[PDB]
Amino acid sequence: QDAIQIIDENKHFNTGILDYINKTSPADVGNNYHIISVFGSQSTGKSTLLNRLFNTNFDVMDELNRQQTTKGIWLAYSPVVSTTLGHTTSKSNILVMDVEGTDGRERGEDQDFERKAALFALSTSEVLIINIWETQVGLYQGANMGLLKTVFEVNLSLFGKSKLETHNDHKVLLLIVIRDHVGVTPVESLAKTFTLDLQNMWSSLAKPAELEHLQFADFFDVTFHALNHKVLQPKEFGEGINRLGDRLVVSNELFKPEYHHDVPIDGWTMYAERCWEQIETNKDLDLPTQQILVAQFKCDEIVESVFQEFLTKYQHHFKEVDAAPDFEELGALFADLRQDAFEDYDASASRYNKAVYEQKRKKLRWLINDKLKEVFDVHAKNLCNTLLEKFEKDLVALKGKDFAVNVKTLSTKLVEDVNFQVSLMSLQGDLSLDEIILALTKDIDAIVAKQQVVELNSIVNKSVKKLSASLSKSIQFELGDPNEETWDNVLQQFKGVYEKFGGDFGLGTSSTQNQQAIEKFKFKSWCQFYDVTHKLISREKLLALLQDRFDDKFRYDENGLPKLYLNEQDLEKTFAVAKQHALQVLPILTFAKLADGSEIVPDYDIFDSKLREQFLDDEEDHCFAEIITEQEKLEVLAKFKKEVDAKYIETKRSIV
Amino acid sequence: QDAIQIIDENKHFNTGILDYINKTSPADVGNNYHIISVFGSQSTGKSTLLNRLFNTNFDVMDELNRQQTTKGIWLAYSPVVSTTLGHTTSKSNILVMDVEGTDGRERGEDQDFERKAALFALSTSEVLIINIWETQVGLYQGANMGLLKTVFEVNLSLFGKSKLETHNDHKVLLLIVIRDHVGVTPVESLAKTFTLDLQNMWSSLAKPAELEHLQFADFFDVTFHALNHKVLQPKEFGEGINRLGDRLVVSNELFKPEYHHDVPIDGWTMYAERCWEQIETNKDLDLPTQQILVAQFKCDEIVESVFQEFLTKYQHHFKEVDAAPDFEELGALFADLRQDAFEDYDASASRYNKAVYEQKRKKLRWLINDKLKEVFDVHAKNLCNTLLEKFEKDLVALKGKDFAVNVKTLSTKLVEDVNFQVSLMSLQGDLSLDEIILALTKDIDAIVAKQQVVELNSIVNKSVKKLSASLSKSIQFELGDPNEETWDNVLQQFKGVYEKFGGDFGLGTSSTQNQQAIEKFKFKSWCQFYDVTHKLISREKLLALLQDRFDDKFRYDENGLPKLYLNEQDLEKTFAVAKQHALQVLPILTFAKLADGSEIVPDYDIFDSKLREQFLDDEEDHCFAEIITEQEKLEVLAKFKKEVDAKYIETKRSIV
Ligand SMILES: Nc1nc2c(ncn2[C@@H]2O[C@H](COP(=O)(O)OP(=O)(O)NP(=O)(O)O)[C@@H](O)[C@H]2O)c(=O)[nH]1
Ligand SMILES: Nc1nc2c(ncn2[C@@H]2O[C@H](COP(=O)(O)OP(=O)(O)NP(=O)(O)O)[C@@H](O)[C@H]2O)c(=O)[nH]1
Ligand SMILES: [Mg+2]
Ligand SMILES: [Mg+2]
Repeated sequence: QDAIQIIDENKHFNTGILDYINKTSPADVGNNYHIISVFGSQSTGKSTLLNRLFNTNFDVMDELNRQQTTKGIWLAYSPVVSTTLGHTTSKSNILVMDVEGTDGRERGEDQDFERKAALFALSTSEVLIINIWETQVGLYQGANMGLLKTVFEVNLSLFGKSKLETHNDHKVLLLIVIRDHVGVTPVESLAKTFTLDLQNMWSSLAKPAELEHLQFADFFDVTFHALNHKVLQPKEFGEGINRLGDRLVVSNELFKPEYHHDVPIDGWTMYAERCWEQIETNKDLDLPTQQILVAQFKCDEIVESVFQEFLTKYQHHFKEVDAAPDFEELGALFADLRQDAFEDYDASASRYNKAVYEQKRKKLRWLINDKLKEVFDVHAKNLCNTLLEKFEKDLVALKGKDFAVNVKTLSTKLVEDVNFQVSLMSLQGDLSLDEIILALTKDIDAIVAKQQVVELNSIVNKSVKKLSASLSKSIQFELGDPNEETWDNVLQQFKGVYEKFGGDFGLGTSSTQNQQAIEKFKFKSWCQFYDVTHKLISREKLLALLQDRFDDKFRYDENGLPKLYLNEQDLEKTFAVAKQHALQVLPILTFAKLADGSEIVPDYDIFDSKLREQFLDDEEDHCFAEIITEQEKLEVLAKFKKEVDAKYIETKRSIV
Repeated sequence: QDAIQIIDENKHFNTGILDYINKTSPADVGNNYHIISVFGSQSTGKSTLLNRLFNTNFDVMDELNRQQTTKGIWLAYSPVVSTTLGHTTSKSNILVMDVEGTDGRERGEDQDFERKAALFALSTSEVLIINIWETQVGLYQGANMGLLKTVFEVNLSLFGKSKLETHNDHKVLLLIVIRDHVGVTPVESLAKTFTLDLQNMWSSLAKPAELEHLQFADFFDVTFHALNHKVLQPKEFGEGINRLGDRLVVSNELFKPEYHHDVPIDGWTMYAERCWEQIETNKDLDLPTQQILVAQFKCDEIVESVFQEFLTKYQHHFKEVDAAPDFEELGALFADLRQDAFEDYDASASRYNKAVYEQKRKKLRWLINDKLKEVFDVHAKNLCNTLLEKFEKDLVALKGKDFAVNVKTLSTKLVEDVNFQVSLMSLQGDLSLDEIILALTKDIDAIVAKQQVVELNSIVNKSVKKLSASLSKSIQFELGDPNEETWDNVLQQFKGVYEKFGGDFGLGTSSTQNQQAIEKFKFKSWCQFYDVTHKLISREKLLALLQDRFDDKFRYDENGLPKLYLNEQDLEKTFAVAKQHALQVLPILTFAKLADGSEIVPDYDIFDSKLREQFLDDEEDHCFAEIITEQEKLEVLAKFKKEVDAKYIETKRSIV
């Protein structure tokens, strides 16, 4: 017949509870019992009253030292209820829970466990006695109104939902008993106060909106019972209790079915543990206490001040973007700014909790790093764009001079360059270079790519100038001796240097495109080839072509000698030599051919402007090798004679 | 003989205090008085005890309703001190201050004014009575230990410094009187508790480091006096008081000189007001109360959770940089992310204070804007670089085609382009474009500047090709008739087109440099001029120059006829015609001149490589107009005859 702690100081809900309850009462407890408990400030004579109203045996404080006595929560079976008729047994089994008192000492700061044990009780009991001293009544934290708001609050947030399902719910009785009541002030007056206090507490709690409509009466009954001074009025104490004894068993006005959640005790013993789990570790209840709470707000106050003492002192160094930047001047002046602030902050918050102080210092640190990274980022990008120009120039300055072997060194040295120059400002690596260096590389590789296409096309364009050169030249040089083997010693160079285009670049491959450097090149050659022809040999240069050959015999002789004539027989003999010596190369070059009497074709369908501007036409195809149209063709031999026979009989004047 | 409120409820320190004090005591108060005051929880019978120990007339609560009675702070002059000898006058004037009680109701939440009035008292009084009920003793906020820590704390922070200057300081008496003391528990036991409580309170307060060494005893004396129940033990109440009456006047063990800060009352009446100002509005004291404090931490808890429910849900959409970006896909998916979070946060904190809830919602907003601006900034820059390439190409594609009139439209349309394309993502302008658009312009103006120099130099380079052209041509065309007026019809074009260089550009000025486009140009002409000469006319082309003229008579006749000879007289007559018809242009062109027989000079000191590569030499200056050196000069007339007289008598073979 000793009690047990359902829950011990350090929160362990108890196993043998169900067991225990049954081993006390010889009867079978069914849906036949009540659950009653006590709440209040430490040493208000709670255990005392449970021992005296029911007839339990909890421990009470011996009056030698005013100290905490109940620890955790306890449960006992009431043998009998003290009443005016003396001792009385009851119908139902009355199970009583004695809670450790709220407040004072020992646990003076951390109201963790008092918020919790209170709520357990509030949540598990049909009747809750709120045991206050009459003198605490008009008080706030004296009346405990602060640990109340909360419990009732987390109560509603946590179990308020279970309603509207209609029982036989937890309506619960708030049976608020005033202690050491002298009598001067009528309990009815005390009652009006503490209910108003309870009503007030109610409009105050935070309420999930489904229940924003819910009132305190909906969840809760209140009633009051005053006791006289136990020490100075011992008789009128005992009678006051008795009177309360009668209240709950005799009158039977106190327990009602609304509070009994209506299932057998094993049910309750499980329902408690469930509520206990949900309670023991709640978020809403999980709270650091004041010192901390208040050291948070205090340090946040100091930050905004020290930081606003930082801002407009930076609106001043940096409202103007520095004209003459130095990265040692900057980085150092950064440190200084941030030094100033720390000490000032530290001269105001090294008082408070270290951890909070510390946490709120790092908050300050990074508030200012971020205002410094704006500035640093500006000059970081200015430096880069500048440095990047040089570099681009640098690449251009070198002009095909072993590209990739110069991409390596210069690009390397630039990245290195910034990573040194900037890091002088990174405040100890506080400010990062990672994203800058990254954005550099990207801008680097952007350049080479665009300068690579320029070195790629310059290489082609200057490969088509040591080709239109030795090409358009050995067109003529061979032509001082019209041969079977003209084109034999012409394409055997037109293709002796046509091939050595690829592999010589030195740049960096763009390998498929390194490959496509050629199919512009070869298309271009196959287009200058035709352009040399249609320019080197046309109507005009054609009419001329006669005398070029015509006159190295028609008027010179033997060993480079001007031809000395004899009879009209040595004059009328070296004239028909010319009537063919005017026509004897043309068969080699009427439509330009090879050495095998077959037509020359272009590698591409060209005159078509749909293949044209991939590299920058009549009926059949204004033929490729058609140097001269069939009509301008003999518009040369409509003037073969006009001037050549103007020289045979027209210079027959001499022999005269 | 009524009291006055030195300070009223709403903090107004009182003017007529000094006045008042003197009008009570008929004697002159000098350094002859004490200042005594009371502190404690509401309705602990404080005013009652001041009325009874001194013999004042403060108001007391009528016992009908338990409510607040003292408002603000009051001061009265004690007529006499109740003692065991009855009523007793004292030597010094005893001035008593009655404070409104701490806690409960009315002002239930805001402990602003109770922190303050307490401190005033703590700071201004030689003796402070801490009036607690015996039952509050082992309590915490019951014993008021919470408003204590603070006051003592802000006390030390605010006046602790004034020490070490050695007086006659404010040591102050903590005269702590226990009320309704039944007797069961020995006051000496109660005393040990509440001093330990006071000592504890002391190690707890935040202490500026100069005073980190300071103890509670250094600043403070404590002593205790218990009173019996006033209502139930009226006699033993009165005797208890008396006993205390004796304590302070008779025994005279209670006031001591250490507490009296030792200056005339007018001094005190000023010293109070000073302390009052410093107190009335203190930062350290300025505190919002719990509800708020606790709604701050609660919402911060929710942020980190809703935000960490945001982060790694973004580590997931954006760990990969999107391959196929769409700015409507993005901006919308941004909104969504931020929508999710708000509602979740709002489903957890719409409970708490709006303002805090609201403030901590904007904190959440911008926490996520900043994680979204990273992403947005990436795609913002990708889009730009791309768009910028096209643009650069675009500029190149146009090639001198009315530059500035095309800078206008394209640049305009690009800026517009991004400002539309990006703004689709700016979440309602939440994310700013200001810095992007700015960085665009800079990159735009960087391009034109670099492409302007390319159009500037291409213009020059292609202005020096319609010059080396019609120039190097009308060198010869004139030369088919060597004249007095050769150079008259040569520079009158060499300078007929030399001038029309500037004003035709169309680009955009770079006006001083638009001007400097020319001084490359004119230096280049003054360098191709010499290069045409030293190439068009040199040792080789020279040897040749003879026959060019030599053969249009030495062998042709009259009307383009090959010269029919007669006697050796018509053969030995048109030979000396050539001995000068080989030399008759040279006087026009030995050193190349004008029409006035004076030397031609270059506009610049040229062969010098120190003026050279601003645009890309013997003894005197390897003379400018020195087409041929004095030695190669007649190395032409060491071969004038070698071949020309090889044709006069060498082709005397014919007439044979
Ligand atoms: N003046 C007075 N004293 C009382 C009254 N009731 C009990 N006491 C005494 O006050 C002390 C309180 O002991 P107890 O009843 O154990 O207090 P409690 O509420 O259990 N506090 P806790 O368990 O939190 O430590 C006891 O010594 C008891 O004798 C009362 O109504 N008036
Ligand atoms: N039981 C008890 N009652 C007391 C005692 N002293 C005074 N009272 C009664 O308690 C009530 C307190 O009134 P008062 O003395 O004005 O209280 P107070 O400390 O001025 N509070 P406040 O001024 O803050 O409103 C009075 O009605 C008085 O009769 C005491 O020692 N024990
Ligand atoms: Mg107990
Ligand atoms: Mg009062």
